[PDB]
Amino acid sequence: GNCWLRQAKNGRCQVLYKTELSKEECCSTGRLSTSWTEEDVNDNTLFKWMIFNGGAPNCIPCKETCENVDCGPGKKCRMNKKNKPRCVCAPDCSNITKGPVCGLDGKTYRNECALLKARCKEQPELEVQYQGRCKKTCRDVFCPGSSTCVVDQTNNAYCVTCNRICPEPASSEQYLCGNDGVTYSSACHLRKATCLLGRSIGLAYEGKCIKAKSCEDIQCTGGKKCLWDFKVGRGRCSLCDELCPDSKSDEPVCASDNATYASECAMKEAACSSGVLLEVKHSGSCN
Amino acid sequence: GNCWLRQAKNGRCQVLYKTELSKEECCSTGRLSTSWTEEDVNDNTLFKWMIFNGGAPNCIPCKETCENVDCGPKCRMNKKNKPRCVCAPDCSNKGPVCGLDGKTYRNECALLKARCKEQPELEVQYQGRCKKTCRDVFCPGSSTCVVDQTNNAYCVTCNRICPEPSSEQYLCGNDGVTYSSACHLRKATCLLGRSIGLAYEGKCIKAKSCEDIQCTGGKKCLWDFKVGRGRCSLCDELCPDSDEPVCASDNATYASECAMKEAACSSGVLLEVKHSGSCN
Amino acid sequence: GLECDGKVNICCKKQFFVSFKDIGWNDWIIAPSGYHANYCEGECPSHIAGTSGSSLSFHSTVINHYRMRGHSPFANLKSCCVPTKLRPMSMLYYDDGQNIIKKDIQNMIVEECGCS
Amino acid sequence: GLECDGKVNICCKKQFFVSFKDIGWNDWIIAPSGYHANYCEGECPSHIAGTSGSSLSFHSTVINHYRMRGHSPFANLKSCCVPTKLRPMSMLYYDDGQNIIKKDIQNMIVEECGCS
Ligand SMILES: [Ir+3]
Ligand SMILES: [Ir+3]
Ligand SMILES: [Ir+3]
Ligand SMILES: [Ir+3]
Repeated sequence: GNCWLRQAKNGRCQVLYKTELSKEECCSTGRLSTSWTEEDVNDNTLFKWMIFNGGAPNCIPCKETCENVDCGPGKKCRMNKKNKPRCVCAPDCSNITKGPVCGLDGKTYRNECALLKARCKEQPELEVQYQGRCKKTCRDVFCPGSSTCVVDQTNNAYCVTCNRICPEPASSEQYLCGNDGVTYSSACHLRKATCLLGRSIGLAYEGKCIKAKSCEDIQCTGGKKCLWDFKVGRGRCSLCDELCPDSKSDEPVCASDNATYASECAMKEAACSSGVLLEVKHSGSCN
Repeated sequence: GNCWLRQAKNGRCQVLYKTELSKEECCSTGRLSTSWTEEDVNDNTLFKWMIFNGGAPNCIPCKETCENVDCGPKCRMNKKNKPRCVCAPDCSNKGPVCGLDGKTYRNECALLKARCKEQPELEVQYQGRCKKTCRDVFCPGSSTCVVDQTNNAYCVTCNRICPEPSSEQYLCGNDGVTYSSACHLRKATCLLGRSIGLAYEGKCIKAKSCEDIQCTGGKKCLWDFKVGRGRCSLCDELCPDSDEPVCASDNATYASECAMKEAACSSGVLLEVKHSGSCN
Repeated sequence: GLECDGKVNICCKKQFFVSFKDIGWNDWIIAPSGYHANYCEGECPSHIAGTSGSSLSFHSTVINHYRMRGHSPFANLKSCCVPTKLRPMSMLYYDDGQNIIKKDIQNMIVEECGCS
Repeated sequence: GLECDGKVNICCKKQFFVSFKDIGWNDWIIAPSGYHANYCEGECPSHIAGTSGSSLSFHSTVINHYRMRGHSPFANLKSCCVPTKLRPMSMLYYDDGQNIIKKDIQNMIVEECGCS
């Protein structure tokens, strides 16, 4: 006959393995969902069977019970609502019981085990980054070990480890100037300062920091244009090629100047065209 | 520079051809989308540029005007002057048509239009508003009007030449007629223009009950008290835990069309569907 | 999102018309009679894999970075030009019971190609 | 739906954990440190593709009928084992202005393999 890999919703056999075989020969391997099919058909039929019958008809599961169903650590066999063996997630809980916790995915888990559970079930990369509710600012976020606090464009804290070893340059072209007016030896150094501070500083322009009065004194590399901030007295090089494609999926913004812009993209057209820096203020519209 | 092949809603260059080129070299082949990047970058930059800028920055589109644009069989200067090759089939050369897709197209040309768009297979099966019964039909030429499960008139051609067959290639129609091959059943189904359906294999047996019918292939038998004949259908599917609940021929509301069959299967009585929703 | 229009030589989509008689489906498929299935063809350079923007791009660049260093598993692995986007199509046909059905079959048409 | 069990030796989903160090990406990628990207490897018979259940099954089958009947285009076509279903993953990296950014990068993880 034919032996199979799994049982689709239909209760059908998909994923064919062997040919001209017997039930038991197939049902020998202790694989949870492996099933057996009875009839020997022309392969074409098998095919049509997947257009028509959405799989292969008359699917005999090789496991109606849970014996020697090996799920692996963390997964156990929980008999069903219809009685089919389904390996559910069962990590080790009492070994690390402790208050709510913060996952590396930004979501808050009731406790650690609730997190581990969630790891096994759908995400292999989840871990606790810091204790307690995941918060927005780095204020009272006690990061563990050597990890440091840091936040992103949308202001989410994350405990992270900062590289503090950077090579001396051996070039004056690797030099960078930051929005903070500081001259950095490498992009390595700049990052190191970004991490240690816990907030984005931003690149102003490549080269040494020169003391500019207006965008006149600034040399932009990379087809970037100069945008100036008269409130802070500094310059910056930016890409100004974005297009701002139509969409009413446009969540307009209120810029540094308090002018409702159609979209962040449109905020930047503006700034670029006018040579004046526009960052985002609030969310919404400018009332 | 770097020659690229696409421009996005973004305005950035995606799809690299080869490096160390000149702008004019690139824009040589008269292709609409092709673009150019002057900066020469080979490293990971190109990669991150994907994540960061969603495409390479500073895309110089090769064609600013339709000037020099072979679409092969149309170029229209569109609104923001972004040359765009549009669909314009030979029309001139009547009747609100019914597309082979079951959709009513306003003009015959309206169709040709849609065809060039995304329906490479589209055609006109029959003229006039797409109907829901074979009642009115003037199937172009040879055709025979036919209808589907939800009733949509289709104009098709039927094979009449089926190789004269074996003792059991035979099949029993739900009309009660013994047919020689699937072909003859098909042939009869097409000619009739409606669905006949296979009852069971072999010759039509005159049965009083399903006990008198040998279903082949795991299938079971269901009695159509409606016609007083037997029918062999599959009875293994599983009605899963999105379900659009129904109303049966037994005048019992069943949760899934599937649940209807579990019952019909366990009762030995054919349950067909009356309406959508709940009985009442 | 690349059409083999000509001689580029890149993993591009090539038009292909599938007739249902050739295949022997001419009988259970009432209509249409055939369709443009298209297929993917082309050589898969690297500059093209991470630069193609296909669903298989990030992944293909990760693996390939391991191949430019020589990890063991990937030496014999070539990044093949295959479909990354497949659109479905409507067909009028006969089911197991020879009934007439108009259903939508998924992933019949190749809409995008990509190295991976 | 074929996760690579242990000598089934078919087109299957293999496991691999990428270390951003190894790739030289420890640099601009802040978190995480690595991930389970996995790869596709195995072989592509004519009886596993159509039965595979993947999004490629149908199309790969049509092409294959042609490959069997020896049609030149396909006579030389391969039928690789590639990812057919990929899922997104979040990343925290430095962009180009060196700003700390958190974004969902799509198709970073190979979820389902198939023939094609
Ligand atoms: Ir905000
Ligand atoms: Ir096309
Ligand atoms: Ir057949
Ligand atoms: Ir895994």
